[PDB]
Amino acid sequence: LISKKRKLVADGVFYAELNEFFTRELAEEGYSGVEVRVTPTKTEVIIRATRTQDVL
Amino acid sequence: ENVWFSHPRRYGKGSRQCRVCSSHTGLIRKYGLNICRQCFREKANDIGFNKFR
Amino acid sequence: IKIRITLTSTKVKQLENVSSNIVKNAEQHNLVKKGPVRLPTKVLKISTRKTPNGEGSKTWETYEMRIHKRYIDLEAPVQIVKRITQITIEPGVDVEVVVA
Amino acid sequence: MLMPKEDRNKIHQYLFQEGVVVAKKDFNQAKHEEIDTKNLYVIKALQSLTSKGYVKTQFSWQYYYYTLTEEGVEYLREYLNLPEHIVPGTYI
Amino acid sequence: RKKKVYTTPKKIKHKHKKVKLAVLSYYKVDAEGKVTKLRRECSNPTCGAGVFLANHKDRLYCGKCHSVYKVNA
RNA sequence: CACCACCAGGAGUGGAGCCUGCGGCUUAAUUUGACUCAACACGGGGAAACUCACCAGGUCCAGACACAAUAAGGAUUGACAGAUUGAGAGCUCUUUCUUGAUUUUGUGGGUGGUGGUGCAUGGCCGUUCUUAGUUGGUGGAGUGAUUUGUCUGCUUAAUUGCGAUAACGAACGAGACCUUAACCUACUAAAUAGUGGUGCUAGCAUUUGCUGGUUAUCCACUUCUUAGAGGGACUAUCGGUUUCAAGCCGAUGGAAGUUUGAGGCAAUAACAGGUCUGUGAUGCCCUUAGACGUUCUGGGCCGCACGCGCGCUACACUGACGGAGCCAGCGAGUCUAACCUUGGCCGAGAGGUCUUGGUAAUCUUGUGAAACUCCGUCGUGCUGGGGAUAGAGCAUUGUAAUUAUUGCUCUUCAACGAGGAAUUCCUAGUAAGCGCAAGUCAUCAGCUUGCGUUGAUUACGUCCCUGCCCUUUGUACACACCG
Ligand SMILES: [Mg+2]
Ligand SMILES: [Mg+2]
Ligand SMILES: [Mg+2]
Ligand SMILES: [Mg+2]
Ligand SMILES: [Mg+2]
Ligand SMILES: [Mg+2]
Ligand SMILES: [Mg+2]
Ligand SMILES: [Mg+2]
Ligand SMILES: [Mg+2]
Ligand SMILES: [Mg+2]
Ligand SMILES: [Mg+2]
Ligand SMILES: [Mg+2]
Ligand SMILES: [Mg+2]
Ligand SMILES: [Mg+2]
Ligand SMILES: [Mg+2]
Ligand SMILES: [Mg+2]
Ligand SMILES: [Mg+2]
Ligand SMILES: [Mg+2]
Ligand SMILES: [Mg+2]
Ligand SMILES: [Zn+2]
Ligand SMILES: [Zn+2]
Repeated sequence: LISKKRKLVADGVFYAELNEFFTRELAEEGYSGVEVRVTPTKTEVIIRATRTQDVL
Repeated sequence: ENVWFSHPRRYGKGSRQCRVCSSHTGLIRKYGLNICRQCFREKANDIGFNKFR
Repeated sequence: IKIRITLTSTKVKQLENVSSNIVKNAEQHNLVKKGPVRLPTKVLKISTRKTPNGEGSKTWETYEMRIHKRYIDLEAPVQIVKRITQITIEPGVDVEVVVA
Repeated sequence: MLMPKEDRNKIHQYLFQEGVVVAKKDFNQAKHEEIDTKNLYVIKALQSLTSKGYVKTQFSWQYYYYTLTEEGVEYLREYLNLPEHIVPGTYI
Repeated sequence: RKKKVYTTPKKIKHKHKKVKLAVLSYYKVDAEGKVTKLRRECSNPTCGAGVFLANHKDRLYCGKCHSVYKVNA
C-alpha cells in the first residue's frame, strides 16, 4: 500500500543498489549489467557476465 | 554505560543520511529516496531520471 | 464480475503493446470492456545544482521521470481472468488486477 | 571484543546455517535482525573471522556481505562439533 | 592548528582491574559437622542458592542481581 | 561581433530601515573553503541539541590478527548505597559480592580521522565559449618546417551559405536531433474528465419558460479535459530590391512566418580555476587510548566601533484602511506509518478537540492566491505614509526556546520627502508589478527552483565605450611583456 510515485522510484533505487553490488564483487567475471523482472509468484534477476561458467 | 548514544535522533539533520555514502549534507528526500545530492547525480540515469529540457 | 487491469510503467512503448494485447485478446473472447483510460502523465522532477562543491556559475539541472498510468475494466468468467493476466507481462511494466 | 560466549555461538551457528550473513553498518542499532543479538557483535565477530581467512566481506552501500570459505566450513565444523558435510551453503 | 598545551588538570586515574583476591568460597568450615553458610543468599525465581550476599554496613547485596535484600532483624 | 557592450528607453541598485553573505574587530571558541569577470542568499551552508569540523569538560574501545606474558587454589567483566560528578557515568574511590578464558599487559601489526596537501591525483563542475571554431583524403606551392583548401566581397544566429577561385570532395562543432509550449468540431476512447437529455425534486414565473440540487435515474455523446497514433510550416503565395544568387523587406493567407517560442545536448586545444568537508574515490605526511577515533553535557558558528556585496519593506491619493465582488497554473501528501487535511463544535486571534476522505485525474482542491474590480472613510499633514526599535500577555513545534524559534493581541510608532560619484539587467506574453507550489523542513523564508496572473515604453541600429575574435605588420620574445 504505497503510492505509484514512491513505488517506481523505489524500484529505481533497488536496481541502482543491486547494480552496485554486482559490479563491486562480480568484477572478475566481466559483469556488464543486470535486469530485474517483476512477475506473479517470483522476481527474476538476469545477470549478464562474460565468464558465465565462473559465476555458476 | 547506557548514557552512550542516548541523545535523541528522531528529527533533524542527525536522523537522516545518504543511503549510499552515509553523509548528512545535501540530502534529497523527495519521493523518499534519501540519497545525497552528489550521489543522486551519479545515480540518476540508472534510477530512471533523465534530462530532457 | 468487474475485474480491472491497471498499467503503471514509465516505458510508453512497452506499456502500449501490453495494453493492446490485453484489448485484442479480449476481442477473440468477445468481452465488453471500457477501452483504456489514459490518466494525465505525471512528471517527477528533481532540480539539483551541477557542481559537487559550491563554486562556479550557479548552474542548476532538472532530472525528470515520466510515469504513465492506464486502466482497462473487464467483465469475464474466471477462466479468461486466469488466462489474460498469466500471459503478456512485460519487464518494467507493472500490472495489477482488482475485482469489482 | 568482549562478548559473552552464548551469542558468539549464536553468530557462529547462524553463519553455518545460512552460509551467509548480512549486517547493516549501524553501530548502536543494538538489535540485529535474523539474530536476537546486538548488531555491533555480529559485525565485530565477523571482522574477527575475516581476519583469519574464514569469511570474506563486501561493503556495497553499508551492508557488509559475508560468505564463508572452504576454510570456513572446516573451521566452523571443528567449532560446533557437528557431523561432516553439514553445511547448507556447500551442498545444493 | 595553533598548539596543543594539554592544559587541563591531571586526573589520570585509570582504574584497578578488580585485583585478584586470595582463596575464596568461604562458606563456613565445620570440624566433623555439616557446614552452614555465611553471607546469606536469595529467595529469587532464578538464582538457585548459589549466589551469596555482600555484607556491607547495614545492607546486603546480591552481586548477580545487584539488588539489596536486607530485612530488619 | 555581443543589452554578461553601447544606442532609444524601461525597471532598478548605490541614499534609508531591516534580512542575509564576506572582510575586519572581539573571543574560550566566534570551525572552515572560495577573492575580477570566473569569491561574497555560494558549499543546495534557512547551524537552539544533532549535523559540527571549533571551544570547556566528562565516558568508551567499537586497539582485527599473530606471538609472548598472565592465569581455573581465577586471565577479566558488571554493580546496590555513600563521597565524588552537570549527572540515576561506580567514571574514580570506600565496601564487598558476581562473572568465567570471551578478555588483560607488551611486541609487532592494524584500524578510524569533516586532520594536511586540489601544487601529488581520479571523477565531477566552472571558464576560455556556447562565441564559431577545428581537422583529414586526393591534388597544387615549397629542400624543409609548413601552406592552400579554411578567401577580396555579399550574406547569416552561425567557416550559415552564395560567390570569386589551385583546388575538389568530405568530417567534428553550428544546424539536424530530443524534450516542451502552441493547432486539430480528423481517428482511437473514458462516472478517477465533462456536457446534453430523461427520471426525482427545489425556487420563481406562468405559455410552450428561467436557474439550481440529485448518485446507482438510466440512454446516447467527445465540443471543451486527458495521451496514444498521426497530420500540419516549408518563411507557402505575390510584390520589391540585390554577382538578379545566397538572402532581405512589405502584403495576403494561416493556429503558427523573430532559428515558430523556450530549453537539453554541445568540437580541438587548454586553466597548476574549484572541490581531499559528498563518496567504503584516493597517493603520501600526520594522528591513533590523558586520540586529531566515537559518544555525552554546556557553549560557539548569531558575538559589534566599522568597510563591502546579493535582497525585503518603503518614501504615498496611479495611494492607505473598511466592506462587497471574485478568477489560475506548476505541483506534494500516511501503514505498519501518523503526512495532506474536508466537515461539525469551542475560542477575538493564533490555536484546541470529535469524526471523515485520500497510497491519489477519485480526497485536501474550483488549492475561492495576491495584484485587481465596485462602493465607502481619509484629504498633502512624516499624515490613517512607513512599521524599525522597545514592554506586557496567549498559543504552537520540540528533551530543551534565555542572546526574544515561530505564530497572535494590545501598546510604543524611528529613519526615510525618490537618493552623489558610480553601476546592473533587459527587445515581447518580453521588462516590470503580483502571488502560489516545491526544495531545504520536528519548528522557522525577507533565499532558490518553477508556475500562473496583470502587462508597458523603446529599438529593429552601430563600433562610440567595454570586452572577445580575425587580418596585415614588426620582433633580439617562445616557462612566450609578469618576456
Ligand atoms: Mg564559490
Ligand atoms: Mg540600500
Ligand atoms: Mg555559507
Ligand atoms: Mg558560510
Ligand atoms: Mg571533535
Ligand atoms: Mg579516524
Ligand atoms: Mg571527528
Ligand atoms: Mg588537482
Ligand atoms: Mg599535400
Ligand atoms: Mg612536394
Ligand atoms: Mg593537403
Ligand atoms: Mg520592399
Ligand atoms: Mg499603516
Ligand atoms: Mg495554491
Ligand atoms: Mg520604543
Ligand atoms: Mg556609465
Ligand atoms: Mg516580482
Ligand atoms: Mg622596427
Ligand atoms: Mg627564442
Ligand atoms: Zn551520498
Ligand atoms: Zn541473584
